[PDB]
Amino acid sequence: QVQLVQSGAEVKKPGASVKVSCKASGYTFTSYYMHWVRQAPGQGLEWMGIINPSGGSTSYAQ
Amino acid sequence: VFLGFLGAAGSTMGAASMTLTVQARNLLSGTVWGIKQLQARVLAVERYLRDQQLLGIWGCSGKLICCTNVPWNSSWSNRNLSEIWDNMTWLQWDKEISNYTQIIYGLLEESQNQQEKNEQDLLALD
Amino acid sequence: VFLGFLGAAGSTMGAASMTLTVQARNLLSGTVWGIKQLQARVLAVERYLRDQQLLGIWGCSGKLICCTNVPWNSSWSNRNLSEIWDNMTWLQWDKEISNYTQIIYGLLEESQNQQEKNEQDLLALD
Amino acid sequence: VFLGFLGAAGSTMGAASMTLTVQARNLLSGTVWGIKQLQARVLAVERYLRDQQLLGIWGCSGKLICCTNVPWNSSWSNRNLSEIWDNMTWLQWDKEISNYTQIIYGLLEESQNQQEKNEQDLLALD
Amino acid sequence: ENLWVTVYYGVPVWKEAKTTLFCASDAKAYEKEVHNVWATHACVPTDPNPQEMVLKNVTENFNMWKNDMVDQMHEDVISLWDQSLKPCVKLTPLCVTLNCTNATASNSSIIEGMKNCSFNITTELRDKREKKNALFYKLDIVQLDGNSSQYRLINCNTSVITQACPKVSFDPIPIHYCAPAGYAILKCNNKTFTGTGPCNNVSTVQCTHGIKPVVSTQLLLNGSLAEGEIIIRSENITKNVKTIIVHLNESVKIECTRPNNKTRTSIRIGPGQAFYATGQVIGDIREAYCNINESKWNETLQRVSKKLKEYFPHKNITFQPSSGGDLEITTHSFNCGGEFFYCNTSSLFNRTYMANNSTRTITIHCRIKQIINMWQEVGRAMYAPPIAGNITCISNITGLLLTRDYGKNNTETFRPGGGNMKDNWRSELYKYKVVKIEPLGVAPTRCKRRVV
Amino acid sequence: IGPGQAFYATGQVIGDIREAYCNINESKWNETLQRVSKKLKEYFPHKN
Amino acid sequence: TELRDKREKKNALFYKLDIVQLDGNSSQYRLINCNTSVITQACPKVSF
Repeated sequence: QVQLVQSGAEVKKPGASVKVSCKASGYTFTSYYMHWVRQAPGQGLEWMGIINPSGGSTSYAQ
Repeated sequence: VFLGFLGAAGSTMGAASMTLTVQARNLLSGTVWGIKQLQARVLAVERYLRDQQLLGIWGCSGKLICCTNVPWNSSWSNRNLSEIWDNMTWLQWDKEISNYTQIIYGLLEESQNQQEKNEQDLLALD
Repeated sequence: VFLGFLGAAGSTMGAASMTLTVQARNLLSGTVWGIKQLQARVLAVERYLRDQQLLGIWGCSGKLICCTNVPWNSSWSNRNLSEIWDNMTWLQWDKEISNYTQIIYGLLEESQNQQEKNEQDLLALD
Repeated sequence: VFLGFLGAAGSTMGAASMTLTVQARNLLSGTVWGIKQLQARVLAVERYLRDQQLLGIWGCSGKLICCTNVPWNSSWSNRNLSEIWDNMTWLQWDKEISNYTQIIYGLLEESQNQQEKNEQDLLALD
Repeated sequence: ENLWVTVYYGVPVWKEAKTTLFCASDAKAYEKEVHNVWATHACVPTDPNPQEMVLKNVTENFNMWKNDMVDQMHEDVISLWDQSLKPCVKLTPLCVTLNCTNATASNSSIIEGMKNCSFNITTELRDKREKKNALFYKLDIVQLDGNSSQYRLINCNTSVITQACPKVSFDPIPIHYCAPAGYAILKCNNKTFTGTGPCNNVSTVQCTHGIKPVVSTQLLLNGSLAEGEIIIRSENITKNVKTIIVHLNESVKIECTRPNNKTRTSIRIGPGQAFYATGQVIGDIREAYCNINESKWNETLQRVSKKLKEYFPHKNITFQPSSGGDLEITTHSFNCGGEFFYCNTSSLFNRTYMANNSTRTITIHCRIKQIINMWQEVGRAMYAPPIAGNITCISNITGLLLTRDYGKNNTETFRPGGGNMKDNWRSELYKYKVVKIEPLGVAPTRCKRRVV
Repeated sequence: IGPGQAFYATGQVIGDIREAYCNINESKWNETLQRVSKKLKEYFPHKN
Repeated sequence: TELRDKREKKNALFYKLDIVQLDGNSSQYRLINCNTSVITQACPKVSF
């Protein structure tokens, strides 16, 4: 019963900030790492970063 | 072939002895309620050892089938068994001789002790 | 000398059999978490008895080294062993013949049952 | 007759050996405090098996009385025992020879291993 | 020729297996009649004798990343910490609205939230209450989500906070492990062993040496030292790894202190219950700190870099300070004197290296905390009474827990990591494997059995 | 209630009201009981 | 709740078979078993 749930978002003006999130279950939250990735229509895939929910620290692509 | 227990069971003695190694071996295979799992396992072990020790006391520790020198008599059960040995079979037999097990075991102990004394005297005279 | 376990271990079979009595004897030497101490001790006892019973089933209950009448053959492992018996040694041997233990044990049971029948007929004819 | 334990006890060795089967058999007969009942039962079983295994190591697994080939000597206790065997008796004997049990057992192991090797060579030459 | 089956019992053969290991302890008892220590470690058979047997011609594989005993060390540590609070007073009656003005604070480190924090407590007869106050350290006090004059204990609206009994204060006790009959523990006598592959010097023991249940992040302290040079242990599948373990062959002494002097006070709760908190503080104010020798710190890191580049044999090495997270993962955490310290180590890892003793003391600044959400669990917070007077503490530094990150260029970037308590225990249990013995087996022989 | 404790209870009810109920097929209910009666009378082999 | 110091007026829906009139004014009610026994709730995780 592993599931991930995401909320939607609006269109922002340039210079603005956005907050997005993801809820997950079916596995202990603090027992694994989570990744965020990005892709735009017509483009390939990029990796953005990793967060360790156990603690914790982060690491990001430059 | 795993026959579990009591596979034969309905057979003649003939015939039934063919599986003595099956029942002999399947006998050793074994939150606070778990205390009972340990108690059950301890009981299985203690019961096994008591029977194994008794065969040793009678001189039959190494065998499933053992022949001794206590004579059979008519003060016990009364069957000629020329056919009945191979037609009765085991449950009925124990019921027929149920009043003598406490007697026969006593004879088996006496016979083995006498033989042990005889062996010691014969070796001493070597 | 207390050699504990697995003292030799790196030796040839020669040679390694010299300590069978060491490993045979060191094997019996054994707040709610204490329930595990009892469970571990029960497991050590049950495992010991299962192996001891099996040697009895095969007719070797009294010995660390026991010779029987099941012939060796080439459908099993394939080594002449004129040198290799004393150059291999035990871990490698079990790996080489790891696919036959479930076969050999079956032969040992059959051989012992046949011998027991032969003994009973010979005594009956006395 | 249930003599329990230590029935004789005050007797000569003669004489005392007559009840070896009594003490051998009465030895296997066995809210959170109940954990101790299981611990006590486990200890009784482990101690029994250790002694039974040792008799096996010395070649006496099937007997209450067993004769072997380690010679008696004077570096141990010093009694002629022509009368004293049947006049001492057991408690006093163990005290008199209390400093040698750790020595004698070592001799018993060596003797049995030599005999096992001799048997294997004789069978190999068959 | 004419071979027959013979059976042997007592063959020195073994297999890897999962089992239960038991603790063993030292000769000296705790002697406080404490169920989580005296009845848990002091009543355990003591002084097992590690009469190691070395085996000629034995080769065995030792995997220190994956084994069946690190997890047991983890469970034993958790069990003790849960049991230690079993008989101790809960602080539920204390989770009341606090009125802490800090009107009498004499320092910026105090006035943030510590002095005369008051409350209304009902005691001892249920019928009457009194106004009491005490000193609490600021990291454990939070503003009530209302008027700024009102305060709450940091964890009391979500979990239970309990205090500790003086008798259960727990310092390290080395725990030795022993195998049950039928099992044996093998050691790998290889001074250059990195945690994987075969060892050609195998020996067995009846017990391991003792390992202390010490918990820290970033730095490994009080442990054994490497026999040769610094050994860096890592995984060898992908380079995307979680932990790099650096084991030093020389210790670095670290001296820490809490220079002020505290008065202990006590607020009664009831019939055998009292709350411990800080009273008058003596007498001037100095921050907690730790001292490190400069030449040893720099030499040690240069040597670590020299070995670290073996795993990354290309461009240079850059170290960086903590990037974020809660305090246990960003500071150096330890419990000297019974109080918990959170030292700022960000000044210590700003060095760069490139291809081609008691002097100039390096000092760092430390903070302390009382309510600890321990590494072992959530929902059950532990409090801690203040220790009266000052605190002094000396320990030895034996290793580092490092992780990796992205650099701004083509060089490698490393920084301190931690929180995985298993990586502390895995740094000492790397030498042991447990196997089972299976003494029965068969072989051919020139022997037949007589029928007669 | 407190630090890890809460009481669960009903809030707003949607949206019209119907009673709880259960549905049984008629012919099966009647056939089954007729067959039970046929066997039940074996223990009571007399009147209806 | 949650700090011992303050209380609030709350309400909820309960089914009628579990609510009894207080043996006093008819406007006052009590939980059906709470004057004689302990009533506990169940954890979602132990629904069986």
